[PDB]
Amino acid sequence: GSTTKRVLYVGGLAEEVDDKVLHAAFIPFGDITDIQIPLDYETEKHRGFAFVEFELAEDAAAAIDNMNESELFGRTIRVNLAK
Repeated sequence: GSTTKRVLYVGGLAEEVDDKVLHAAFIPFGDITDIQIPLDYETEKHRGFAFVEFELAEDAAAAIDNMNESELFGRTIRVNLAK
C-alpha cells in the first residue's frame, strides 16, 4: 500500500529493446533518469524485461498509462509502478 515512486517495470519485450530505446521511447512520457536490466550468472541473458526510472514521479504515470498494454517493436509490453 502507498508506493509513491517513479520506477516502472516493462513486461513483454524482445531482443531489440534496451535502455537506449526505452530512453527514447519512454522519454516522451517522461524524461527517464535510470534504466536497469538484470541478468543471470549461468546464462547472463534476460528474457525481455527491464526497469524504467523517471525524473518526475507524475511523468511515470504517463508511461504507465501509455506503455501499459501498448505495442513496441511489434511486441506487447506491460508497465507498472515498482515497489
